[PDB]
Amino acid sequence: PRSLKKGPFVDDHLLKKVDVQNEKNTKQVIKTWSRRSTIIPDFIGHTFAVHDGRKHVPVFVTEAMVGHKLGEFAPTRTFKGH
Amino acid sequence: PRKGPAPKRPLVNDPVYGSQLVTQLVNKVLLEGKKSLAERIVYGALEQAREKTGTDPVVTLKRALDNVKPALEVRSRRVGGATYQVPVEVRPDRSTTLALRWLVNFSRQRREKTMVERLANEILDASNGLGASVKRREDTHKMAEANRAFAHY
Amino acid sequence: GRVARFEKRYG
Amino acid sequence: PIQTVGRRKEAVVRVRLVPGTGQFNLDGRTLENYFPNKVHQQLIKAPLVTVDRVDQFDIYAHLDGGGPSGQAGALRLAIARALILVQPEDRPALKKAGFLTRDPRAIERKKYGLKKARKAPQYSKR
Amino acid sequence: GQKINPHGFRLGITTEWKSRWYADKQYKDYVKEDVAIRKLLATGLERAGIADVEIERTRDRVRVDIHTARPGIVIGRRGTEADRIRADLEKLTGKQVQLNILEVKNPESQAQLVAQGVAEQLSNRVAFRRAMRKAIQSAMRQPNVKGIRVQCSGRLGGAEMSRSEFYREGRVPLHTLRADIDYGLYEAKTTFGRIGVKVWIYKGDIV
Amino acid sequence: AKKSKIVKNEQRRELVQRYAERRAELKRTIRDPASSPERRAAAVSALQRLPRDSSPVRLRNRDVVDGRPRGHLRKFGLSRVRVREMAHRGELPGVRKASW
Amino acid sequence: QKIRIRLKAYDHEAIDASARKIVETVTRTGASVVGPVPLPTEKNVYCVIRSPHKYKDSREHFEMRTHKRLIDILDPTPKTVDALMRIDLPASVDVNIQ
RNA sequence: CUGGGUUUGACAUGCACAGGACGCCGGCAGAGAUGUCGGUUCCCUUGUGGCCUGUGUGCAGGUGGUGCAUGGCUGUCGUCAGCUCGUGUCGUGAGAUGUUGGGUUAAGUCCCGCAACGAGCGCAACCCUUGUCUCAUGUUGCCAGCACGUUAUGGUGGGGACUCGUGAGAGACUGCCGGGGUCAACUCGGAGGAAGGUGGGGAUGACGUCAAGUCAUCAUGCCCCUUAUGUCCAGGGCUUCACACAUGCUACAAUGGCCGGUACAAAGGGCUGCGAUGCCGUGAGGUGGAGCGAAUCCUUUCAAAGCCGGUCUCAGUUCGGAUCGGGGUCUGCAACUCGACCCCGUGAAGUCGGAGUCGCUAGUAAUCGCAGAUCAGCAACGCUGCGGUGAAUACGUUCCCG
Repeated sequence: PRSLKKGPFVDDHLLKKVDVQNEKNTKQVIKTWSRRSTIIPDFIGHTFAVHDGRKHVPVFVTEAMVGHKLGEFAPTRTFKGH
Repeated sequence: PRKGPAPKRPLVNDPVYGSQLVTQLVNKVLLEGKKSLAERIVYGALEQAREKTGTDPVVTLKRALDNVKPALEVRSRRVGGATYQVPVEVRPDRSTTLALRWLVNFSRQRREKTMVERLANEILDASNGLGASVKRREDTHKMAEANRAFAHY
Repeated sequence: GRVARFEKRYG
Repeated sequence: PIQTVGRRKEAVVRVRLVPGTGQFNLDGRTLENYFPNKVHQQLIKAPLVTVDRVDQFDIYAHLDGGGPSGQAGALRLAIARALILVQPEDRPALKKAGFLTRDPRAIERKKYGLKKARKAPQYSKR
Repeated sequence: GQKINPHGFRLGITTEWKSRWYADKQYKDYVKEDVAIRKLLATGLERAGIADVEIERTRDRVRVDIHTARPGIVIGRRGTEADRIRADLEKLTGKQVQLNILEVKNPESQAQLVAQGVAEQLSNRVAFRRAMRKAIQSAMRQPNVKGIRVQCSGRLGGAEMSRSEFYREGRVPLHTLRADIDYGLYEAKTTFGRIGVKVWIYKGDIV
Repeated sequence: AKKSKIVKNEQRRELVQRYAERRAELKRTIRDPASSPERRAAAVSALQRLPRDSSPVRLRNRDVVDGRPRGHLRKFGLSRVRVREMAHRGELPGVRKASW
Repeated sequence: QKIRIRLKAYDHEAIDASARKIVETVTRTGASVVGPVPLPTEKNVYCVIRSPHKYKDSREHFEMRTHKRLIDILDPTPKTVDALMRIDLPASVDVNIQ
């Protein structure tokens, strides 16, 4: 994992998006492409349409998934069996 | 070996026993080039044998070698498009080699918790004629005898 | 709670 | 004084021989602190034994390169050379023992396509 | 892959390096500018036979020596060719670049020129047997030539099937290190593809 | 390889010299000492705003003429295929075949 | 005060020629020299694959060899130094003056 | 691959019309490409040149197809000894002879014969390294004899003696002796020598074969795309997993595991790189920066196997380390997919492996560590080198393979 001195990494795009989203206390679906951004306690209510490679899948954050990255909840490869 | 025999390596006499046979033995027990460990094992086994019996270790080692040295062996021979187990006489050097190899291996599969102890017990029983190497010589002689009909070619 | 662990790590 | 060298597969030994007792000084350490292996000691002293001049030469040696076995071999060659320099008329005794021959056995060069100098990669026909 | 390049076989023994300079930090950019110079000279001049190009460098000044069989073609009587090459070599970031145009003494004893001539004849209309025979005879007529082998391969004569043909005369000891083998390779442009011509010339040995 | 990709590699190099020289290096100096106040400074966020092409991590050592992206040698800046051909022709000073 | 002269070149003959020429000029100017002290040869080895595609087992080895010579003089009279900046040498050999 | 842009295009050069700006520097929007806004504005010299704009126009551009259209490069039979030519002779001719026969050799190597006489490419030699010695040679390398040293040592003044480094040379040529030999090749043994019979290992690969491989290093004939199969960007993929095959590493332990002490290498790398002393962490590491373009400094003064001592006592164990939980470090814009490493915990299969099969003849196999290239980091247990310790066996060509 990332070193603690550098601190958590969040892209500026969705960071600004969530600051303007939470300043009026309503959470609309936020369409993002940055699967590398970690989850901050500022995301607890917001629903993210994280990219997958083909489409954007809705991700609703909770308390538990803080500290993970948005990409962990958008599975890329699809496998059903042989 | 298509163009003729190859020269033999003249290995040196051992310093602390002065015998060719102990150097042959240490080279037989040698693994991965750790020569010092092999020498320690052989010297420890010889000293254990000397302590148990109370006499020189080289004489009992020679007695064990003579007890496990074979004289007749069987090799597969293809004469006239047919293969059979033909008893063949063994040269002295090959007999010493076979005896040493048998001793080292059968000591390797003993159950004395340490290779020095296993080797010492094996050489002692070979001196007294009870080792598994002695047994192996018995079966090889038996097999050579049982195929004597094929010795004519 | 995971949020507490974040506060420990970064604060 | 007299000084010779012995070389054995990347081991170089410089020897300085003086007519004192049988004291072995190997870079400030004795033949026991150095070379704690009886076979190595016998390999060292064999030229003295065949020349029967044991315990009548103080020996000072410089050791560098190789491992203990190569150092011992180079030291033996150096002692044989020093003896041939001190008493020339013992040459047949040493030469017929072979102690006057440098051993030209070196690490064979590694070859491309092979794991070792001669070991070849496993090849599967199937 | 059968035979290694004859020049590289004797690089430290008989033949010599064509680029002479020393660089430690600036080896890479020196190499870059050298290959740029070489490709520029190869593209710009094709009429006069460019047998060899040497590059020498020393700090700011760069010395480039080239050997051609028709020096008058590549040189400007008023320096016009010299002016053009000088200016576009300055543009190669060569700082001060100076040129020593030279001429080869025996064009028919030089492998690169022989291959160039054979390929040029091959390109327009000439049957390959004629070209090889003519080159071999012309080279053997020279005094120092002790043996020449000419080999060209490809769609010879515009055929659908590629072929390899070669003729030799005299001695060409490729395995002998001291023997100096002059090697020349140059590709013929034909309407049906590309034809490669290799020439080996043997002129005694250097000890 | 491809002319566009040969060119794009150079464009990255001129971008690197323009940006990574001081902009993408002072931010790293800010982040190094824990004593330095990085968190409010947003030196991380400011350095994210910079183009990705500023970062040398996006560079690729290609063959200086050929454009070959693999089998590269830093001493010559040349592919293994080209080094073999020019060394054989005696073009790289002080280079020859080996024996030992 | 003495100054070191360092010579580095890929060709042994050229570096030897440069060394003897430098010794000749410095002894012309009336200086004491230490002589061309040899130094270990630097060897840089590269291994490459012959074929453009596959055929990994066939490799070719190249080296780059650098020869080093050391020149040390004494009594640096200005005439010797001025002669030192006024020596022409092959482009192969470089000179380091310290 | 998905989606978002763009078309004389991401990049060249030429023909035209308009120009003084191109270009940067910041703001905003966007995932970014990009778009927009604010500030700065060419030198010639009167004909226009450099920059781009659009408008264009030739055109660029394809890792698009065909290695059965090709060049170049390479593997392979095989480092096997073979493959040919001129003239002559024989034959209606395809062809033969030379090149077959006896001997000999690693060898179409050589000798003797011979309707053949010669020649060429191959064989061998010339090249590199390694093993011995001589001359030259003393720094950053040695230190034997002298002095200063303080423990910290060639550390320091000094010295060529001995190593060593790198230049030149000598030295192995069946040279000599004895015996077989057609008195011929060749062969056996002996002396001298560091080395004896191409000393060891490299580089070197004949005519050709296999339409072998490579239009994805490159180049290239022909065909095809050209508002796209060109081109820019973000994200994803190349890492998917019921299986099969192949090459390796780690083990299944006592010839061993763990702990403590302790001894010996070679080769190589280092400038926006190596990075020491010191300090802080338990440890990756953090801070700091001495000295080093380096026989000088750093890679520790360099190793591990080794030796000595203690413990474990034959157990799925103090073996084995997979897998998994938690916590960190570093590189990088960023370690989710998908990095390496460190700490605590977890402790799987595995008890020496069927049919069958592989490598290796001596400093070799086996085993131990070190280094380099690529490289911000690494999937490296891979590859290319270096040294340490160092065996067994070859009766002999009936069988297997070429």
